[PDB]
Amino acid sequence: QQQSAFKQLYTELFNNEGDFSKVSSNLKKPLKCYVKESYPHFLVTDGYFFVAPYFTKEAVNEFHAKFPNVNIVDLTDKVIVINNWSLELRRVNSAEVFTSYANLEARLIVHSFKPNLQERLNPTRYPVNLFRDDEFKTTIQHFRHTALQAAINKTVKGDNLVDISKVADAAGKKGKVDAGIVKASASKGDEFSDFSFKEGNTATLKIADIFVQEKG
Amino acid sequence: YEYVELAKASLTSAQPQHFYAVVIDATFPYKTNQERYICSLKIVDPTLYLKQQKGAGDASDYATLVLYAKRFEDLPIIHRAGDIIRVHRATLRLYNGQRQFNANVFYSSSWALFSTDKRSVTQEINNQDAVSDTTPFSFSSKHATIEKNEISILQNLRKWANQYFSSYSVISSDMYTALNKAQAQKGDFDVVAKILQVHELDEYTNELKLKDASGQVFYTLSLKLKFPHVRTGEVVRIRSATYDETSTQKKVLILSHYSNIITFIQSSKLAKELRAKIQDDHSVEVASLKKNVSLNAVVLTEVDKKHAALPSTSLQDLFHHADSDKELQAQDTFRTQFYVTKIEPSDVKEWVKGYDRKTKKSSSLKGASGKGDNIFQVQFLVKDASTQLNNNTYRVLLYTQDGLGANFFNVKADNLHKNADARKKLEDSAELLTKFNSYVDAVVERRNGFYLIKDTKLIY
DNA sequence: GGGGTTTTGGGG
DNA sequence: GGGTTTTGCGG
DNA sequence: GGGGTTTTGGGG
Ligand SMILES: [Cl-]
Ligand code: NA
Ligand code: NA
Ligand code: NA
Ligand code: NA
Repeated sequence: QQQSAFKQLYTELFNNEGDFSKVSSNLKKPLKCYVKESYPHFLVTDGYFFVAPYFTKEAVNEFHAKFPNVNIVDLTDKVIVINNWSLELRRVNSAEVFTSYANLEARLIVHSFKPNLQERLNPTRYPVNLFRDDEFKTTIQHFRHTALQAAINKTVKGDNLVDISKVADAAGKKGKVDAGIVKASASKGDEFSDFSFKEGNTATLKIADIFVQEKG
Repeated sequence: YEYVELAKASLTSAQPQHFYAVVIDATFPYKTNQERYICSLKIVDPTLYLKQQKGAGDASDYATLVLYAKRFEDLPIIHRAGDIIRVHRATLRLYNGQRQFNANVFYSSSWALFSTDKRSVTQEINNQDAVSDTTPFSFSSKHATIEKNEISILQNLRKWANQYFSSYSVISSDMYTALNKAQAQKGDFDVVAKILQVHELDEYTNELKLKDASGQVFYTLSLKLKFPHVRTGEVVRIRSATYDETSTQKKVLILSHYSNIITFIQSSKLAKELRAKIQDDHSVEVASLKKNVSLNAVVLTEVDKKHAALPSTSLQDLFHHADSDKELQAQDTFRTQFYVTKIEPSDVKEWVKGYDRKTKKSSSLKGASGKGDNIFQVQFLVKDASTQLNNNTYRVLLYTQDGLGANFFNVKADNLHKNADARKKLEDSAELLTKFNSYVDAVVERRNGFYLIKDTKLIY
């Protein structure tokens, strides 16, 4: 039995080809989480791992209304409650976004979150980046491996085996190692991208724009 | 400069004191706030190294050293226990009953590390040599000076360190928790185990497979940059680790930015006994081959014993730099690790072909034995951590017509169209190789632009 | 007082 | 000091 | 000059 709500949610999403609908329903309940940081990076925890929530322009406008005396970028060390959320897979550049891995990321789309101001949460373990967890990195590697194996088995065909005479009886023969390089898929650039899941798309807000919106 | 022994250092003067000592434990240099870094270590010397033995149980007694600095680079990185450190201008005081030496490097204090063994960890990693036995392999500030009168001190303390580490455990049982009891700890704890395997998870992370004297196996991630000295078969002490409750598919240890992985000097009695006592374990692997999806990596092969002291080469270098790098060009034999994405020919029954040594041609055996000697002509399409993101798959061959890789499958070449026994064994192997988390550790030989597997055999 | 530096006698 | 940063995959 | 430190104004 998984204790980390975030890990179970994100794992199931990846193990279900980003199809958030196929993910367990008994998990789509409200999420009470402690805020570890609010700027420059807003990060929340579930008592085990920390993740970065993505607020829609509607989400922040709602929050601001119901709670005028409250600033989101100041929710550090405070606990919030996300009542309406969803999960979606997005292609990213893991070299820039640290809350990702292998150029992939599972995003927590926050539609409506209420700030349970001044609520002390039970003492837990120090929160760690979920995308740095062993098992989760492995789960993601399984995802890519599955997509890679399918793409390769479709792209590579005809058993184009290196002729045996090229390796045996080749004392006066010389070759270049790049001869063993084989394109894994019909991908465009130099990076593998032949995935099947449909990349989620939901206009979200950067944590910087909200900062200026509350203290330009 | 006058050097005082740990137990004789003044507790009242509160004046700057200097000393030489053996490091037996240390945290990694870590940041505490927007301006301070710290490194806490345990030190010993001929006057302080063991508790009052009678009811002490042979536990180790020690002094503590706390170095403060404003920059990470001004603190000592302790990779190996047993080495020596020289400190200048340290103030001593009693902290909860123990002699605590405090030194502010950001002000006037300084430290210097000396290799107790012939070479320092970094020097062993680069196969370098030591400048001299009186040369510090690292130190704080732009300058480190060693006087003639110090030589005898350093030389003597070195002799003492080896006698100490070879006679006592140094890291006694009270300084670490057994892996099979890790789940009972409230917070962090220390470990002393043998590294059974170093699996390259990604571009910057190693996944260490650990096993201690209790027989329990654990996995933990170890950044390549931070701990570049990790090695399979070696015994290490882990400073500050926690049991990961959120991992159900495998026992995992969590490390912090202050956690540290320390090896032992050659004369370590503890490390010596553990290297022999603790033996490889494949129980986890054997159990994974029964699962549809294993979250635990499985190295399906083992290279010939003679190639054990051979460094590995990634696919990135093997296929993208083997014709441009001055060094790679000089080598024809390499060792590497990878996972198989696809195997050709698709039909396993065609893995074995008839080969005519006079025409250098091979043919299918779907039409009787009139083709020639039976050989394996398998073409592996692989990938690894270094090439994990690119849109490529690389060709690795197993052409056994000349003997190379003839025992890879532990199945002598035969007509798979007729020998059901051989076919099934190879079909099962084909599934293990293409299964997620299955990897291959092998030695290859560069021939006419291709790499053929040799001196490598499956162990499952 | 004492470093490294230059400030080469004096701040906080 | 037996500890918790960003440099957020040495810190 | 400016740190850290305590010398709390002044060495070389
Ligand atoms: Cl060649
Ligand atoms: Na001065
Ligand atoms: Na001066
Ligand atoms: Na001064
Ligand atoms: Na002063």
